[PDB]
Amino acid sequence: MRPLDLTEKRGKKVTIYFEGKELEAYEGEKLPVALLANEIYWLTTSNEGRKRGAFTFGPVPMTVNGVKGLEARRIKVKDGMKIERQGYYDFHEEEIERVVVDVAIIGGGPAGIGAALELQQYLTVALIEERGWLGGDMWLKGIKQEGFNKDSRKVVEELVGKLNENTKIYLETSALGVFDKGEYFLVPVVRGDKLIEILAKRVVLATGAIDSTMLFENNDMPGVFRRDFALEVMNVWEVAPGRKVAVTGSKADEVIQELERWGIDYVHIPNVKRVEGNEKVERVIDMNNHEYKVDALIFADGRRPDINPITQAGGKLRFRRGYYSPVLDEYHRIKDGIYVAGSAVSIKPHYANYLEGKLVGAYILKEFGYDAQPCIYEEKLREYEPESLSIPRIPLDKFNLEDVQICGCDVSLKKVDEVIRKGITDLQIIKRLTHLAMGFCQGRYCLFNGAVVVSQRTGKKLSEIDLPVARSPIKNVKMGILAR
Amino acid sequence: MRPLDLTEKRGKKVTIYFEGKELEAYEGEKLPVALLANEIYWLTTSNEGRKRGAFTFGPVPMTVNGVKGLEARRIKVKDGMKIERQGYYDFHEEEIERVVVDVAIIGGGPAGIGAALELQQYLTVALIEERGWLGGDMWLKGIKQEGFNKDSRKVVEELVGKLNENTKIYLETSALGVFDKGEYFLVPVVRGDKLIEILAKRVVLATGAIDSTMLFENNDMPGVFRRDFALEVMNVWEVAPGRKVAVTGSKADEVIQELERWGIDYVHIPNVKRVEGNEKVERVIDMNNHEYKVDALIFADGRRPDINPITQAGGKLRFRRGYYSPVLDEYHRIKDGIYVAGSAVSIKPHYANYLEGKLVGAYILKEFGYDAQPCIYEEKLREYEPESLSIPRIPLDKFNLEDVQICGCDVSLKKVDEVIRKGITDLQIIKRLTHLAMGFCQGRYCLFNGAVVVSQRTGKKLSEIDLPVARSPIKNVKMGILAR
Amino acid sequence: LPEKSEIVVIGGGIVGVTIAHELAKRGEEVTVIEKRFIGSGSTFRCGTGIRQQFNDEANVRVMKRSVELWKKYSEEYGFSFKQTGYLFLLYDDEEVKTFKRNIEIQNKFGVPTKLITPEEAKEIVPLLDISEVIAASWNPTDGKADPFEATTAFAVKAKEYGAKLLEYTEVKGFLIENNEIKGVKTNKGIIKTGIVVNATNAWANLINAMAGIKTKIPIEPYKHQAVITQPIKRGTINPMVISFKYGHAYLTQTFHGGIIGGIGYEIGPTYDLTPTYEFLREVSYYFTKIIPALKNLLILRTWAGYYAKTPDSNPAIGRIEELNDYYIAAGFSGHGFMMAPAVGEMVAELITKGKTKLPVEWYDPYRFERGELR
Amino acid sequence: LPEKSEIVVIGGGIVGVTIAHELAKRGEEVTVIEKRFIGSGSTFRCGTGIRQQFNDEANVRVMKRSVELWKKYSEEYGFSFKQTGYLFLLYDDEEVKTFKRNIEIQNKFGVPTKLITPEEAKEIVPLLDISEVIAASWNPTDGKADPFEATTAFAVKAKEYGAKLLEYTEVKGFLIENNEIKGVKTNKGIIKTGIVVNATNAWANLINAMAGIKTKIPIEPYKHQAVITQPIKRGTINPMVISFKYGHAYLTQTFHGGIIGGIGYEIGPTYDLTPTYEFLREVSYYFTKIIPALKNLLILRTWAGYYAKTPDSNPAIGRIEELNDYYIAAGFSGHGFMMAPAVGEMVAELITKGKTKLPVEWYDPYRFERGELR
Ligand SMILES: Cc1cc2nc3c(=O)[nH]c(=O)nc-3n(C[C@H](O)[C@H](O)[C@H](O)COP(=O)(O)OP(=O)(O)OC[C@H]3O[C@@H](n4cnc5c(N)ncnc54)[C@H](O)[C@@H]3O)c2cc1C
Ligand SMILES: Cc1cc2nc3c(=O)[nH]c(=O)nc-3n(C[C@H](O)[C@H](O)[C@H](O)COP(=O)(O)OP(=O)(O)OC[C@H]3O[C@@H](n4cnc5c(N)ncnc54)[C@H](O)[C@@H]3O)c2cc1C
Ligand SMILES: Cc1cc2nc3c(=O)[nH]c(=O)nc-3n(C[C@H](O)[C@H](O)C(O)COP(=O)(O)O)c2cc1C
Ligand SMILES: Cc1cc2nc3c(=O)[nH]c(=O)nc-3n(C[C@H](O)[C@H](O)C(O)COP(=O)(O)O)c2cc1C
Ligand SMILES: Nc1ncnc2c1ncn2[C@@H]1O[C@H](COP(=O)(O)OP(=O)(O)OP(=O)(O)O)[C@@H](O)[C@H]1O
Ligand SMILES: Nc1ncnc2c1ncn2[C@@H]1O[C@H](COP(=O)(O)OP(=O)(O)OP(=O)(O)O)[C@@H](O)[C@H]1O
Ligand SMILES: [Cl-]
Ligand SMILES: [Cl-]
Ligand SMILES: [Fe+3]
Ligand SMILES: [Fe+3]
Repeated sequence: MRPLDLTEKRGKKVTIYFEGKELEAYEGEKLPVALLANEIYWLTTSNEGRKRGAFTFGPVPMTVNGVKGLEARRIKVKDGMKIERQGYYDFHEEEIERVVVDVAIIGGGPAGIGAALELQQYLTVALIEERGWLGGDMWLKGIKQEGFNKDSRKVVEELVGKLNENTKIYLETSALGVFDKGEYFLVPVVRGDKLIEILAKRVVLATGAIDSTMLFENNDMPGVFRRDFALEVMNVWEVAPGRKVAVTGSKADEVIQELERWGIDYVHIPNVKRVEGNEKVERVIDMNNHEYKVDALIFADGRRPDINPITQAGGKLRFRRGYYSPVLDEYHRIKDGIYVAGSAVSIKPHYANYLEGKLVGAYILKEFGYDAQPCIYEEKLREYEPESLSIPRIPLDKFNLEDVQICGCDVSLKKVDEVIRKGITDLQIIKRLTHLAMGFCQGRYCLFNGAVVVSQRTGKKLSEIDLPVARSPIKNVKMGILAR
Repeated sequence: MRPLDLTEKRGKKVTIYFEGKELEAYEGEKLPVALLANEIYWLTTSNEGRKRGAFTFGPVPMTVNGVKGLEARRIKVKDGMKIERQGYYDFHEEEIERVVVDVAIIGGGPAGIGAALELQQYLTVALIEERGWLGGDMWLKGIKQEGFNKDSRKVVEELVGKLNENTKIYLETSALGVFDKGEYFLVPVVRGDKLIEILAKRVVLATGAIDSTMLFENNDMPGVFRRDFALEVMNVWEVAPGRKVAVTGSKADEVIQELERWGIDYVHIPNVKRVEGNEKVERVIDMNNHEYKVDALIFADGRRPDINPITQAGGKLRFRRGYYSPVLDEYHRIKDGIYVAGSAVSIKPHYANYLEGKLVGAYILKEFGYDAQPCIYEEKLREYEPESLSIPRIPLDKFNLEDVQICGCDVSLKKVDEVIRKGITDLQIIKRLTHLAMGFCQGRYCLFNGAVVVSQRTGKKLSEIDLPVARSPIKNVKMGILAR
Repeated sequence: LPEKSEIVVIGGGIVGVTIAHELAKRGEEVTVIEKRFIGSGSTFRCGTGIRQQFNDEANVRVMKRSVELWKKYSEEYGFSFKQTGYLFLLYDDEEVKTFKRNIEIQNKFGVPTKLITPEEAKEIVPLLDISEVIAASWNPTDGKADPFEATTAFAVKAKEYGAKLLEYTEVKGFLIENNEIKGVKTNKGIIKTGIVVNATNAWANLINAMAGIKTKIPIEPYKHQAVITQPIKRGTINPMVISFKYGHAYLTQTFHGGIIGGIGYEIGPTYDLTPTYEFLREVSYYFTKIIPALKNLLILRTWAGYYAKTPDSNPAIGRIEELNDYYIAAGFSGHGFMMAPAVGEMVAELITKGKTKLPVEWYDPYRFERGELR
Repeated sequence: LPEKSEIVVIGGGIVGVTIAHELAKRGEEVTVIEKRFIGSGSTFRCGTGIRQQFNDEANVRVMKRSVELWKKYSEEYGFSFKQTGYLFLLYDDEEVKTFKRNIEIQNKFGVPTKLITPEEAKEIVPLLDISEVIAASWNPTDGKADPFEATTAFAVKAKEYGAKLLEYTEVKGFLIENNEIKGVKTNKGIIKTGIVVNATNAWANLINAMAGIKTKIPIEPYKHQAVITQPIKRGTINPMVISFKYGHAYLTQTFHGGIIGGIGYEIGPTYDLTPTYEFLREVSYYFTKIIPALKNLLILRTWAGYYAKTPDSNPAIGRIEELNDYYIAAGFSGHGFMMAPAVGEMVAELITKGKTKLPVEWYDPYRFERGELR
């Protein structure tokens, strides 16, 4: 057992080296998780000298066997592996498959599975998921779940269990976007390092929501965990974020329930001002200047639909219930032939998103001439009012602005605030002046916040501040993979 | 200047006596406010021995010149006045007007005024308000307001300014409910001690929202101020809640902005566990057991539509956006001939509620054959998404339950929790077993909380826990006033 | 949900549960079927009973007995029944003569009511305006109890003694073979039984209809109303005070401190609840005539409930002969709460022995078609 | 919003503002009218300029001059213009002969370009794959600058010098009296003026249409595209590297560290932006042929913008004679950012003196109807 193991691992034991030090890991574990288990948090430094971990926004470039600039999260641990830290900008110096399919479902959470289950009654589908497992956010929980009155992870197993050979599953697979060729849609997809082109008649974006990022002082430092990452390490791998854990944000109960299940000690800090520490977090300070000693901070401030795949697919947005949503016709369509389902549509219980996927799959099944009954899913859905999110009042005056990070790359809240103060309110321009939303997330974890700041400094309402649209490759792909 | 005066009062000086002590007050001031100015908070004791003030839920019975059981809030201060404390249940032992009118508007906030302004173009209306001033909640603010880009209280003056002789205003007037006689509606009304019967063809409920009550330990003790009361004493009268003030709840900024305007020092406690003190508050303790020394606590946790007048008028309810609302047809009607407008309908900016009142007045104007254009108000309204409210997770396990008060009368959270624990989930029964919602508020400040507790202990969703309806006199009336 | 039961009582109000209660402690197996919760319905909207001052032998004997059972079960199950008396205020020789006559019959059968003096009436209830009261009818062994408290108590004991009490369970029909009852059809399946008791007073007709009873048993729901004031010092108004002259007003103080009451004001055969402005005005006028201090008291709420009225204001309690093992105990016309313990006893004995100690035949189900009103 | 202005420049991109800038520092009164924000449009989507390696006298002289103005204004206003060179990679004798010939003409007019060696090309840009490059055209005084940074800079100076820059202000029509311009009609009122300059390149036709210009000045918007990679060590790729053989690829590193670039891949006359999968594939193929290390680099985003193309890839810059005081500076066909400082100078002189130092007549608006393509 390593110090942060929640279980004794029974996988094949393996040995790796971090900065020369000999560490034990298990086969199949991903680099940052093996290092966490061994109490190692600080994995890289940004170009302007900011220490960083793997469990919040931003990329983790690491030298993995003399090969510079590999992404830590993507790398499985391997016996004899030589791992080292490096600069942010340090790079290394040194057979297309075509598959035709009826629908192409992007995203493998409850919505995606839902759609696939409905669809494979008669059609051939691609279920595309970049994640390596086929649950959704649901596979991150293991707490009993409403709707299917049954344990979160047990439901996923049941559902995956029910998939046909009519469903081609694509794990560890990144969709690069959707391209309408009139007669079909092209969804180019990357798995391992092969490019696969999926030509489909229909598409469904079952694309999910992403966790909102909280603005407080060293919010990027090692040992801060965004909700999803904390749940992943605890529930998927079985590793604690730390020995004693601070928890914050408006959905902190979801996290606390997991902590309690695993018996991980914690404090609940409703309003975080700052985190401090040399390599990692060791104190958090609240808005009343109270300090708490802890090894990690976990924040959970609500999920918001990931709008990138929507807007690259050519969909339009609406602001409602504290977040941006897809504008849909009466059939959950973004545009003719592209359906949207799940937490991509709105925030609501897993079961609801599951139904919406079935709903969306049923419409296309009806399109195809099969006798489906989308409305039974429709009427089940209405039983679930979509959730709201409070819009954050960022106490700008009360923060030391250069310490609070807005995006992954450079980009402090101060830089953004500065340009707004000089009159610029158009996010298009803000994007260019500061590098907000130009980093390796494409604004996923910062655009909305940038908007909130403009809105706050301006008085201009959020339902009027329109968002820069997502462009060509919605996910990072390198570049060799795309020739010839 | 008395110690808690925010201004030097230039009204006619007067002198009163509290428990024998000689105090200075000004003419027109209401009893509890004069006593606050003179740093006196504890005004009564409940039947089970709980000390109480005037600025949260519950009645304030006081002996006012040897006459026992008069209500403090209703009594204007008068020269030579002899005021004393008394038991809760201590009582004293010792020409109907008929007015016919086209509409009868109940409630004199922006919605009511809005309706009246629209209506008096051609119709005769009664504007009924129990409050003594004709603003709404708006008259409690004096901060610049969106919509009419202009100071809150300046807008009210402008609007009242514009009222015809076609509008009979009834200040300090309590409507007892609405009674459909088919050919007209009867709205019996009490002013001073005369009963007035208003017979109207149409009615509009412009009835308002009420501030939610927060559940924490001594939430009823003297020196706790509900949002509306704190704003009233500060902005209407010009008296501070205390020299140094704790502020809590999710709408705490509204309050902080007023505090800052008046230069009243304060602390912001996001999560209150307890308040303590002998006669008054002197410390608040948070969920992490931090103490703060203060003279008062102000809580502002959101307003919710007052549903009483709605359900006594025979309207039905819907749960949405964290609160119960009236079910309306496509014309803002609860029932044929009864319109609903303002924060009675939903939570939204003052200006929106103003428009809704105009909207509602326009429909009835159209009903009457006049050429009105309700839709221009309609389309203006859509520019305003109605606000949500978070549903409170009451940390029941973390509270000492017998100290946290749910309703005005007896009724601790413990009493309610007990009966729920013994299997009872029907609020009808809870109402009867504990005396929840049987006190002199009729559940206004506790029914919803009672529901939240059931829901929390049960798992049963709030959109399924139906609410005991409001009955005969929606406001307290005594009893002599109703003979012959 | 049981599937067979020796006896099925329909309705779980004071009457229904009180009957089950007797049957169960007598060793019999009973299940009550209530469509909402135990004690919803009139029992939930009820005043505070309980009186022996009636005007005919049967009712006086039944209530004398009933009060004995209130004393017994009150302390035996710990549910609280204060014997604070009932006080009928009288204002003229007309009334005095009539009550002199009522008291006389009360006395014969062991209900020791006294005709009393205005000043005596004012000792009890000091706040009574005595100026036009010329005598009062007083009995110190009448009292008041909380109908909900008392029903729930009898309920948990009935269960303890082995009764099944079924709550969100509505009767919809009957399986009737020949003239044998075979089953009671519900919204949750059928229960096999040969003996059923209809205790649904306001709804009695509905149950009678489902049973195919062809005997005219006229029981109509009428809207009666009540008021509650703000709480007041304990023991300010102890007995139930009645004033026939001032609009059949009744008022007393609750255990909470309330002062509860209503008046005669009846609204024609309806199932409608929902209070009325006219009642609000009238009750205020009547109460403040009878005790003037009430003028300074806040009214908090008003509500409504059913009287299940018969043409002679007496219930129908008996065996219906043409359906095999059908009984009725319904139509208590405003005073069925106070009777309940005794009717429980009577119905049990009917089921159980075929006859009763008390004069149950006064409440003959057949009296109405026979033309014999009491 | 002014109501009279001596000169009105339509369009506030690099060209529009750069023209205003010259006019204003020359003492003239200018207001620019931009329908969105200063520097939106192609300037906002633009690569990083700036080149003197053209194939004819006029363009070479204009760009030589232009580069002098880039040096001057760059340091004088503090906006940053790195002279890292332009590098044309050559692969065959065909190309070598042609460039030998281009360089020759470049040299005559004071642009000291050298034909260079593969290994020399690889010293500059160490990551260049040199295996099939046989020579390269190199000029060390070509460079790159941020079009947005540079436009905003010229913008604030133009204002400082007294120019009015109107932002959310669209031109919709013209008040034309005889053949006199009298006013420019907008979405926010009319502005009186006698002299207008059309600098809206992709939109030039629209403005020409509103003006009633009957001369054929064919300028079509075409969709060109660009890619940006993840940031990389500073100074990894310094000059703009061009490869005609590999799909008219151009790539260089941004000041942020990006490596930006595009290819020839043109999409027929359209106003559509929105990138395409086919461009994504092609750029990846071409870039990785030219510098192989790019294979390991993440692509972050792709975008599109307009080339405002003419039939001979040269702008139309001149006075239109039949409308009184109408000028055009539009149709820069992909290299209008680099030209801007010089065209500013030229247009100013036209307005101001009636003729220009530089050979502005090469860009004759009338050449197309006359049949004279360059
Ligand atoms: C305002 C008011 C004041 C009163 N004050 C007094 C008083 O002071 N003293 C006094 O003695 N009496 C009083 N009464 C009358 C007293 O409430 C009734 O006499 C008494 O409640 C009758 O009890 P019950 O069980 O017969 O009727 P209920 O309490 O109505 O019980 C009948 C039950 O049968 C159920 N039911 C109906 N249909 C079905 C079905 N199909 N299936 C299953 N269940 C069904 C109903 O749900 C109901 O709960 C008062 C009544 C009112 C309205
Ligand atoms: C991908 C790409 C890369 C490029 N790379 C380079 C490069 O490396 N070097 C180089 O020199 N050039 C490059 N270019 C071309 C360069 O962007 C253009 O030549 C240059 O921006 C032209 O500037 P402009 O001011 O004439 O046009 P614009 O920048 O488009 O300005 C015209 C303005 O007129 C405005 N307008 C239009 N209609 C109206 C109206 N009715 N009223 C008011 N305003 C109106 C528009 O809003 C617009 O802002 C590149 C272009 C693209 C697309
Ligand atoms: C010089 C230049 C540099 C750019 N750098 C980046 C970058 O570093 N990251 C990024 O995501 N986009 C970058 N872009 C693309 C911008 O997002 C660009 O303005 C754009 O995408 C146009 O907006 P649209 O895609 O919404 O139409 C750059 C564009 C230019 C012209
Ligand atoms: C014995 C008794 C006491 C009551 N006491 C009170 C009371 O103190 N306060 C109150 O508001 N209502 C009181 N009520 C009225 C209840 O709210 C009653 O159950 C009722 O209003 C019926 O429900 P409804 O009005 O929703 O139909 C009392 C009712 C009864 C029968
Ligand atoms: N471009 C993409 N390529 C492949 N997978 C993607 C892409 N974008 C998003 N996804 C995946 O889509 C999945 C979204 O599932 P998620 O569980 O978040 O939402 P859901 O299925 O609507 O239901 P719920 O949100 O309730 O779990 C995630 O697993 C995410 O990795
Ligand atoms: N029964 C009643 N009799 C007389 N007045 C009443 C009665 N019930 C509510 N009111 C009054 O109605 C008014 C409601 O106005 P309020 O300002 O709360 O809402 P609004 O006019 O919809 O707009 P806003 O909520 O934005 O101010 C209050 O002044 C309240 O005192
Ligand atoms: Cl009855
Ligand atoms: Cl161009
Ligand atoms: Fe980013
Ligand atoms: Fe209450």
